Amino acid sequence: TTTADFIASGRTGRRDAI
Amino acid sequence: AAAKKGSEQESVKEFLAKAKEEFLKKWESPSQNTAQLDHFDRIKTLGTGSFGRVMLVKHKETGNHYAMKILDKQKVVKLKQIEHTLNEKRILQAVNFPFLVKLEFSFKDNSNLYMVMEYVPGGEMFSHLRRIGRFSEPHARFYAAQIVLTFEYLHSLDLIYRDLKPENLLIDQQGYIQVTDFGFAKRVKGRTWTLCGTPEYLAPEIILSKGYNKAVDWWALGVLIYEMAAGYPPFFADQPIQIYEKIVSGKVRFPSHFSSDLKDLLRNLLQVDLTKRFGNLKNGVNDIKNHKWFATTDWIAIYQRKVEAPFIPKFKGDTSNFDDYEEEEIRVSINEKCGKEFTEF
Ligand SMILES: O=S(=O)(c1cccc2cnccc12)N1CCCN(Cc2ccccc2B(O)O)CC1
Repeated sequence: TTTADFIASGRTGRRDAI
Repeated sequence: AAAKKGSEQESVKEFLAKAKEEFLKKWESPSQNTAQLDHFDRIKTLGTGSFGRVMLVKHKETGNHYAMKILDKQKVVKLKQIEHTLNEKRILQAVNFPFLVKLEFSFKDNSNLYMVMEYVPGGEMFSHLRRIGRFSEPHARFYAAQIVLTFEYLHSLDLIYRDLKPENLLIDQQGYIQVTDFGFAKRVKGRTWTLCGTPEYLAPEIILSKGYNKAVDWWALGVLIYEMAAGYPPFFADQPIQIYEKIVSGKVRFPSHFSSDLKDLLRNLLQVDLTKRFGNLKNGVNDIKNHKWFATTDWIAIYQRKVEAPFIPKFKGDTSNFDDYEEEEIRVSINEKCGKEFTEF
């Protein structure tokens, strides 16, 4: 599922500003 | 009912004109040096960042708890964050709205800049969202309603926010939201061009290096609502470059459980064409406030914090909603650093 792809995505922690 | 909404609307106009008067006053003569480091007992480090740290502190005389954001002047300068940091303090000491964090004290010394805010033990929406998975639509709507009012407020002052994400939203002891960061906030009439923000939340016109206006905040609201209600953002990938492609593509896939009303709102907020994006049309924020997804929202009751929150983090001073960090000393040089850069702070 999409959620599984996200949970496996590596961008699941806090996200920094560019 | 319509004349009650009309009267509601006129109340809002009147409120905003007054809020702007008071903002411009504090904005033209900001407070400075309203406390000093020794007035606080440091308890624990709650966060770290490229140019500073946040610490839980306790005011010795009052016993009240505060989050103290400590910025290393020299690193702020090296990383070219002078304007953002000056902007953050000046805005926070000037704004006044129920869903913003409360700046109580600020000061500087030879080495650092300090901003002292009322402590919110519940922590950031981010941790709770990731743990619970996703919020139900009523739950997501509760939070979204507070962002809508906050943006109506900030935008009325010509402030673009540009930093919306669950990371920058706290859940207070009544289950209500507090927006935290204002480094990227900027007073602007019309467009601006700085490439700033977080990849998942960037509007297409930011990515496309054309100018942009406050419509980027309404786009970001769409991203936030989507991520709260689905459990994942509408555009994600392993690298930022891959995220941007998806954002500009103009294609969003909605979860099968998203209501028809939610999807219709999100198509109008995640509208790649900024000239057709809700919140940027002739009727302004009212297109959002009057959308069917918000039909059951009592905007007055939300503003006055009268709605019972759908979630109250477990009341335990407590530190459990924040991670553990290696405790280090706050270094204060015997020499003044970057005095010219931070005179106004
Ligand atoms: O620490 S906060 O949650 C926070 C912020 C404001 C008021 C708070 C009241 N009670 C508790 C926590 C509070 N928060 C704001 C600061 C910490 N970061 C990131 C960060 C960490 C360290 C230095 C800078 C930054 B930054 O990107 O500007 C993001 C969230």
